[PDB]
Parts: sequence; structure tokens; C-alpha cells
Amino acid sequence: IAAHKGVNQAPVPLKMERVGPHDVHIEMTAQITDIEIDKGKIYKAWTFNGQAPGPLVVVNEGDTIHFTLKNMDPVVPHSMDFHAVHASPSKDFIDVMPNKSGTFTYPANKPGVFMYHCGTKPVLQHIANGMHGVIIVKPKNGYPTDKEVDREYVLIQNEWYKYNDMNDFQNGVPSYVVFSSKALKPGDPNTNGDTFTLKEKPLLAKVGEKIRLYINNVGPNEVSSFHVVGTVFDDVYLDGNPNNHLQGMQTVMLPASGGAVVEFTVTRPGTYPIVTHQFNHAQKGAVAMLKVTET
Amino acid sequence: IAAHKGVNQAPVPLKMERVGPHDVHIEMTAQITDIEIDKGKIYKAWTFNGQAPGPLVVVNEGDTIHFTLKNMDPVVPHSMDFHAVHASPSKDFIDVMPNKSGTFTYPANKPGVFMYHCGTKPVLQHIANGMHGVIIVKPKNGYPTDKEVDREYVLIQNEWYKYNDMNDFQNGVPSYVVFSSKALKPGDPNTNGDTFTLKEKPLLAKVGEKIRLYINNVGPNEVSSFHVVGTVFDDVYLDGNPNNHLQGMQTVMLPASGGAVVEFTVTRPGTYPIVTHQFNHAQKGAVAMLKVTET
Amino acid sequence: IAAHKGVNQAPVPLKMERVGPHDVHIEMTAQITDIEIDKGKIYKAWTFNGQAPGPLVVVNEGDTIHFTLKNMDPVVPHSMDFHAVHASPSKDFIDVMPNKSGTFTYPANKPGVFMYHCGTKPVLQHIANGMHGVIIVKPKNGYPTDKEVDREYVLIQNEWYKYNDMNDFQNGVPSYVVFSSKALKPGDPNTNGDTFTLKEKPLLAKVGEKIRLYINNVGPNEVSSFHVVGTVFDDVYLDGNPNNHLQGMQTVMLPASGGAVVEFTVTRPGTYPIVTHQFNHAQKGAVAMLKVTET
Ligand SMILES: [Cu+2]
Ligand SMILES: [Cu+2]
Ligand SMILES: [Cu+2]
Ligand SMILES: [Cu+2]
Ligand SMILES: [Cu+2]
Ligand SMILES: [Cu+2]
Ligand SMILES: [Cu+2]
Ligand SMILES: [Cu+2]
Ligand SMILES: [Cu+2]
Ligand SMILES: [Cu+2]
Ligand SMILES: [Cu+2]
Ligand SMILES: [Cu+2]
Ligand SMILES: [Cu+2]
Ligand SMILES: [Cu+2]
Ligand SMILES: [Cu+2]
Ligand SMILES: [Cu+2]
Ligand SMILES: [Cu+2]
Ligand SMILES: [Cu+2]
Ligand SMILES: [Cu+2]
Ligand SMILES: [Cu+2]
Ligand SMILES: [Cu+2]
Repeated sequence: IAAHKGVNQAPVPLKMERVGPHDVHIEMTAQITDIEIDKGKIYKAWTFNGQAPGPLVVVNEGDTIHFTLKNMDPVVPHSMDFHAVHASPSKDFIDVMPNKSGTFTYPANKPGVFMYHCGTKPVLQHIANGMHGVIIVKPKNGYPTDKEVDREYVLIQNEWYKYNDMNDFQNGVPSYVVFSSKALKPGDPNTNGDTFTLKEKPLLAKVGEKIRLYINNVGPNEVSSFHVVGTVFDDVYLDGNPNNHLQGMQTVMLPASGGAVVEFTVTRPGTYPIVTHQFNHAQKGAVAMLKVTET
Repeated sequence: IAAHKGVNQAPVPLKMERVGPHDVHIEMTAQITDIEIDKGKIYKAWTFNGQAPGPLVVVNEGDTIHFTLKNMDPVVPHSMDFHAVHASPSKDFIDVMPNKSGTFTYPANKPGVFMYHCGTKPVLQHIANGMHGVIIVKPKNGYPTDKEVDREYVLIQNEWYKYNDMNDFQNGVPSYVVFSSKALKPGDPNTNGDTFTLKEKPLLAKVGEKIRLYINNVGPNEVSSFHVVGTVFDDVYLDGNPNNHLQGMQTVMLPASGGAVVEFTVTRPGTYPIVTHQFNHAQKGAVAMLKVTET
Repeated sequence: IAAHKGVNQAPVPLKMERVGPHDVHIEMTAQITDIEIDKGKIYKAWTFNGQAPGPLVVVNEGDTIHFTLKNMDPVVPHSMDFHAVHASPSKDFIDVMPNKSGTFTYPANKPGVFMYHCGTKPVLQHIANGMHGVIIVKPKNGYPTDKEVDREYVLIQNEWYKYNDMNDFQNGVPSYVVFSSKALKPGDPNTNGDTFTLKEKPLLAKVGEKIRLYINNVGPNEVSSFHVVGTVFDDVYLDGNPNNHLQGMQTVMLPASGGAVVEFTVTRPGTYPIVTHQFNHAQKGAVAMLKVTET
């Protein structure tokens, strides 16, 4: 796209604020930003806020979201679809034109780990170019295992294809498949979907801890066979809904857009890989590391 | 196939009749019928009754099916495999020769949303050419959420490949991936697997209704990441068995041949897309629409 | 690999012995062995013990495994990752050099049907070349349906690609997808992953029996839509954990590395195919047979 030649819009922080006991404002941008998805490989991503996947959103069950999208793309319209919400797609997930803003309001009444993404036709194009992310909705009554958890992180799986190539997007294998982590608390890492950052700077934990991961596979196209090497998942909640409780899974099948809360114990010091067990995808990037130490 | 050149057998209605409290007769044809799977693209499908997917069958839990297949194909043998039934495959799902009939009898003792398909070697060939469908077996004690449901529809996902090309069938990506709807009650739509009909003539519903969909992904080859835009599934029963109950799923993973009953609320007027969230497949056709109005 | 030219190491039996109430020794080899994966097609597989998938391991919940790997490969290092165990991957699943042994110790505290495989970088390469298998961990309190089961078998699904071709492994479709069976009791078959053996020598059962299958899809890359023709699964335990109980599934979705215990009734004499319902994979080999007789 001629109007994207040379464009590299600096990342803008997510803006969020509570405005009532059950109402939150969120303000994001749609923007065009160069991301290093593999060593030496820059993708001029279509993004929310200059991150791909986008910034993490966390709300409470029962919160109504008042969402603003500021479209900084000079020529392409963009939109937002939160899977967490009940909305009219043809009124509430509609396009915001270049250089304009739009505000939409809708309730998040279901707990879980939900995908969000741009909803602009062709959706495949907007997702594959980078406009995806996760919104967590915290359950009003928690999870039955909350008292057991020592540490938590968010991981997101996505694919990258040949740049803005709709033939490849529809008909080709992924060039890269990657994990990213999004911060839940100060000091947590916050990364983009790339083949290396979570290998080089592993997530951290202590020996004997029970770890919770909030996970979502945003696709666009692949399913995920989520596995942590050297452990077994003690508890799994499908889509992060507390009622969808499985125990003792070695690997969690995630559809495209599929989420879960998973919990596991790291019993020994060492480095623990985190993979999709579809090993072709792992080989093309989708391995993160968790470094477990005595401190 | 030389004997299929020029053949376009008119669709024949499904014949069904109850013959006892726990016995039903079903009579289908195997026939060769031109179907428009994409605008301008005719596929000379191998079908049951000149529909692809085939006609919907609905029986009650505990019904014995007395099934007749009349084979109208001039040269290819065909057969029937109902996933709902307990049968001897090598006695009961056997071939009926061109211009002959065969009758087979077997019980449907398990509730759910089951695939049926031709079982003639090579099965991939017969399925991919169009000989697939769904049989619903209604649970004797219903579903715990039955009283909540306002409206219901059936949707089926399938793929189409290069015409009768076994190399493509085994080794290629789908050319199209599509939804169809099959009628449960008078006035419901009844369509074939195509890229456009359920976009142009959406399914209908009223604001505030809880909708049930009976869904099956017949493949032949792909898995499905079933999602309704603008809502969350309140209840999901895997394979339509009432015991396999999940809550608050954003997306349901269906294997090839996999079924579910899913229920969700449409809270606002508008058009709600229904997709497989494997967006490559969506882009190649698998988007249906549900139009929700104040009346 | 020049040092593998002409090498065909005879299969070595698995060595296992109990050494305490909650401790077992297991001794395996890594070795290079010619396997006939399709009629006329030899693959010079990287194996455990000259079988691909590897020998079946069965332990009890709560057993600590003292595992020895003797590496008979003249030039490639190998390792072992059991999904059943809690271990430090970077201390316990490490490489054993050619012509050396290594001993590692770790607990199996979770019941189920777990994948094991070589963990040597690039893992995709080691898995795809044949270094995969299953370890069953028997639950201390059994399965609620144990008293109903008449007969049991183990089946494993895997893929084969172009020989030792990492481009194909990462980016290509499988050449073959196959089932194998591993012996649980004397007299059971014990086979390798090939396109024909379980068609030509079906598994055996008697009319009216409830059959249990312990199943795992080791990949490396594909998911599995596991189905037995002519029946419905009465009970399914995901990953073989007794808590993950589904009922009346026609087809079980398995991730790559995914396992299950499944149970079904064969009501009539005949031959019952067992497939992945991803029919492209079935066509490329993944059909086994169960022959059900009056005796
Ligand atoms: Cu309040
Ligand atoms: Cu507001
Ligand atoms: Cu966009
Ligand atoms: Cu979506
Ligand atoms: Cu792919
Ligand atoms: Cu702890
Ligand atoms: Cu664990
Ligand atoms: Cu009766
Ligand atoms: Cu009759
Ligand atoms: Cu047929
Ligand atoms: Cu079938
Ligand atoms: Cu495909
Ligand atoms: Cu209502
Ligand atoms: Cu909803
Ligand atoms: Cu003891
Ligand atoms: Cu020992
Ligand atoms: Cu190895
Ligand atoms: Cu593994
Ligand atoms: Cu493939
Ligand atoms: Cu019995
Ligand atoms: Cu059955």
C-alpha cells in the first residue's frame, strides 16, 4: 500500500480507566508499525497501539466497556470485535475511517480469556497483518484453584505469513508461528509475536510454584496443541470459564480464537520449554521458555 | 466419468415415515446433481437426494432405522454410514450397485448431532464429491436448557476441492469451505453447501432470543473453530449429548465429523456473522449470517 | 547421514523391572532401523528399540521411573521426554551422545495416556524420523467403567514424511498417516506405524463386547479426529484422566500429543474400520480394522 511506504508509527500506550463499579473506558489506536518477527525480518504490521498481538485488556465480569478506536492508518479503515462482549456486529463492530475516532459500548458478562481483533472486511487480511489480541474477563467468584496459584502470566499464539499476501494467507502454510507475553502486573514482560524474545528472555518462576497461564491462540488459521515440557496441567479451564474444568491434561487443544486457563507445577530447577506440539509450528518459532530457579 | 457427462438428476425428496413407536423408515437416493457451490462455479456433485450436504434426518433416541438406498448413479456404487447407529460396517454399510436398491436396519440409541456419509471405497472420494449429511437423534429427556430456547436451526460445514481430483482431495487445500442450513420446521431454509446463500438470505431471529444451533463439521478433511460474532455460547453440548456440557465458550472446536448443540443470546438488532474462525476457511466461503430484528 | 548408510540395527527388547512398590527401572535404546511404512517403502527410522512408534511403557500412578537410554546411533545424540513425568527438561531430558548411556529419574504422578519422544534439537526432526511412543500410567482407583470392559488394545497415530527432509517436515503434507498397536498382554499384536498391517491382521474381538482403546496421536504435526465405524463411544476419558469424562461421542478430537481412553460396544459380527475422520489422512494410511466374530 503506497500510503504505508515508509510509515512506522511509534507505539502508543493503551488508555484504560474505570468510570464506575461496572463501567470501564478503553482507548486504543489502529496504527502501522514495524515489528521484528524473526531475526532480521521486519513485518510492517497492522496493529492496535503498535503491538502485535495488541495490548492486554483486563476487565471484571459484568463490566460494560466504553471503547474508543482512534484510526491512525492513513488509508485503511479499521474496527474492533471483542469476543468477550454481547454486541450487534453491524452497529457496534463497524469501521472507523482513517484519521477518525469511533466509540462503541457493550457488556462483558462472561468470564474467560477471549480473543479480540479487527473486524474489517476481509477479516483474514486484518487479522493476518497483526490486528489481534486478548481480553481477559475476571470471574466474579474466581476459580476454585485460585488459592493454589503462586504466579501467573499471559501467552498468546499467532502466525505470520508473506507480507500482506492474501493468496498466502488463504492457501499457504505459515512462515512463522510465535508466542508473545502480555503484562498482568508491573515487572511482567510485554512482548510482540516473534520467534526469539521468549527464548532469550524466558519467563521466570521459582522451584515448587504452581503457575497459571492465561492462553489464547489467535490464529488466524491454525489450531494449537498447547504443552509445557516437563510438567502436566493440574487444572485446565476451557475458554477461562470456571465451569469447564479438566484435570491432568498433558496438552490442550485450542481452536483458532480458542482460550484457556491452565495451571501446572514446576518441581525442579531448570528451563522448561512451552510449545505448540504441532512440531512444524514449533520449529517455525512457537517455543517460549520458562526459567525456574531456587530464587 | 464418461457416464456422468451431461447427467443432472433432479433432486428427489427424502422419504420418511414412522412405522412404530420405536421404528422409522427412511428412503434416500444416491444421485448425480449439479450444484452451484460458488457464484459461477458448478460442481457435478455425488449426492444423497440431489442435495450436498444431504437431507436432514431427525429421529428419536431409541428408534430403529429401516433405511433404503436407491442408487440412481449409472456406474458408481454407493452406500450409507450413519454415525448415529450401532451396526456391522461389513454387513450393514455395504454397497448398492447402480440401478439397484438395498435395505439395512440398525438402532440409533445415542442422542446427538451425527454425521452420515457414503461408505464406498475410497471414502475420501465419495465424501469430498458431496455424499455427506447430518442425522439428529433427539434425547429422550431433552436438554437441561430446552425451556430457555426460543428458536433453532441446523448448520453444516463442508469443503469442496477440484472436481473429482483424488490428488487434490488428499494433498491440497480446500478451494471452498461452506455452510448450509437444513430445515427442522416448515418455513426454515434448506440449502446446499455454497459460499453465498446464507449471506444473501440470512437466517432470521428476534432481538433477545436464545438461539440453538445443531452443528456438524462433515469435512472431509478440516477441523472447525465454530464462532458466532457478537455473542458467547451460553451452553454447548459436545456431539449433542446432554452430558457433555460446557458453558461460556467463545468458540467450539469440532473434529472432522464432529457435532455440537450450541446456544446463545442475540441481545441487539443487527446482522451477526457465523464463522469458522480458521479465517482462511472463512475467506474461502465459510461465513453465514443471522439477521436479528425487532420483529 | 553418511554414518547411517547401510545401518539397520536389529530391534532390541524393552527392558523393564519393578524395584520397589513405587519404583520401576526402564531401559531403552536409541537406534537406526529400517521399517516398511508402506508396501515397498522402507524408512530408515530413528527409533527407540527398533520400533516406530516405540515400545509401550506401562507404569502405575505414583511410580518413580529410573530411565536409562543407551544411544546406539553412531553419530546423532538422542534423549527422552516422557509427558507422564514432572522433570527439569534442561537436567533430566538431556542428550546422550553416540555410544554412551544416560540415567534419569522422575515421578509419574498423573494417570493417563501420555506421549513420549526424543527431545533433541530440532525436536521436529527427531519425532518425524520416528522417535515417538506412548507411556500409560494406570490410575490408582481405576476408571468408573472398568467393570464393563471386556477387552482392551492400544493404538497410536503418527505421520511419515519425505525421508529426513526438514523442509518437508515443516512445510509439507504428510506422505503417510498411520496406526500401530502396542501389546498390553501376551498374545496382543505389536506393530509399527504402517499403512497395512492392521488392515491385513485386524485387531480381534467378540460380538457384544465392550472394547477399551488407549489412544494417542503423536503427530508430529497433525491433529486427529478419532472414530470407530459402526459404533459410538460410550465413554471417553480425555488424556486418560478419569475426571475428564465425556459420554456418547461419535469422534474424539486429539491434539498433536493428545491421548484418550475410549470405550465402545460392538453389537454385530463384522469388520469395523477405525479411522481418523480427516479423510485425507485416512486415505494416506490411517485406517485400522477390528474383526468381530461370534467366537
Ligand atoms: Cu455492583
Ligand atoms: Cu463511558
Ligand atoms: Cu483492520
Ligand atoms: Cu473473531
Ligand atoms: Cu498450515
Ligand atoms: Cu505453591
Ligand atoms: Cu504437571
Ligand atoms: Cu416405548
Ligand atoms: Cu421396516
Ligand atoms: Cu458414494
Ligand atoms: Cu464416518
Ligand atoms: Cu487444509
Ligand atoms: Cu428467550
Ligand atoms: Cu453470548
Ligand atoms: Cu505404597
Ligand atoms: Cu533405580
Ligand atoms: Cu533423537
Ligand atoms: Cu512433547
Ligand atoms: Cu497437513
Ligand atoms: Cu460385556
Ligand atoms: Cu457405540
